[PDB]
Amino acid sequence: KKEWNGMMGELLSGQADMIVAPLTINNERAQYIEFSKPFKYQGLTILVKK
Amino acid sequence: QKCDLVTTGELFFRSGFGIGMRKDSPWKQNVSLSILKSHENGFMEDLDK
Amino acid sequence: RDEGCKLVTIGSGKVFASTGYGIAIQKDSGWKRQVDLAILQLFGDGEMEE
Amino acid sequence: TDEEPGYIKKCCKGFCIDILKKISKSVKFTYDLYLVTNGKHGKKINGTWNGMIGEVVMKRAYMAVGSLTINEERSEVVDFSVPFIETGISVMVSRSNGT
Ligand SMILES: *[C@@H]1O[C@H](CO)[C@@H](O[C@@H]2O[C@H](CO)[C@@H](O[C@H]3O[C@H](CO)[C@@H](O)[C@H](O)[C@@H]3O)[C@H](O)[C@H]2NC(C)=O)[C@H](O)[C@H]1NC(C)=O
Ligand SMILES: *[C@@H]1O[C@H](CO)[C@@H](O)[C@H](O)[C@H]1NC(C)=O
Repeated sequence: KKEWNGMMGELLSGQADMIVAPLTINNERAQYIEFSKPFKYQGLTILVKK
Repeated sequence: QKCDLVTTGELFFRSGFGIGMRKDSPWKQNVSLSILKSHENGFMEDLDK
Repeated sequence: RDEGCKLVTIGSGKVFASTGYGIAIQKDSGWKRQVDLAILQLFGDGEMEE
Repeated sequence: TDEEPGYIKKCCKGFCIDILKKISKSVKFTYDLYLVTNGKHGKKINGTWNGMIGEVVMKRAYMAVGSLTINEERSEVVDFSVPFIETGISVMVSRSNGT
């Protein structure tokens, strides 16, 4: 069974109404949710100790 | 903040955040309109500052 | 594409009044969902970056 | 205007055309692609739109491609998908030699 957890796991169950959090827009999530227009653009990067 | 940890790497997976919410609920268009309005008038800039 | 690349951008993308370039669709057509998922898929697969 | 509105078959090459080709392959839909005589992305001329927005609003063209921003004025009459590249107002500087 393709089950979900986390913010989306509790949202598709209807427990919540709106996820306000740094949630990343992508295809897999958008199947079972909808996303507002992006409010902060970003990329993926690395940290290393200086 | 810490200044002893440094970021690196070119920005791959250039994407954006977004408040996710159920398909059938009606705030979606109004939410997007308000977010765009906040982007236009610099309120998001005040939040970033 | 400067003839000598003697100039520079800012913050590598830390932008004021951030916005995006997108596609324009008719008012609430049935295509909007499909193109949204298609664009998110091409983002996920990684063709865009190249 | 009585004779044929010039159908000059040119060839198109660019980023947005590639986006269009990829989405067409993924969705399997063909396209009569054409260019508008306005030459603008579209602004409200006395309550009337032009270019991309003018053609989409009047539905002479189903969708509009190119470097089109997403703003609240445009979203009044059309709808935008998730933006694919990030733009906005930005700063351009000249390089400075070392010290
Ligand atoms: C999203 O925002 C819309 C803002 O335009 C809003 O539409 C507006 O809704 C109000 C009230 O729902 C309407 O005001 C009406 O108020 C009384 C009783 O409701 C009526 O008797 C009046 O005649 C008046 O019409 C606005 O007219 C209406 N404006 C527009 C342009 O639609 C939506 O309700 C909002 N929707 C959500 C889900 O937030
Ligand atoms: C800065 O350095 C480059 C290095 O070739 C040099 O050509 C240029 O003349 C320098 N700038 C000035 C103002 O001399």
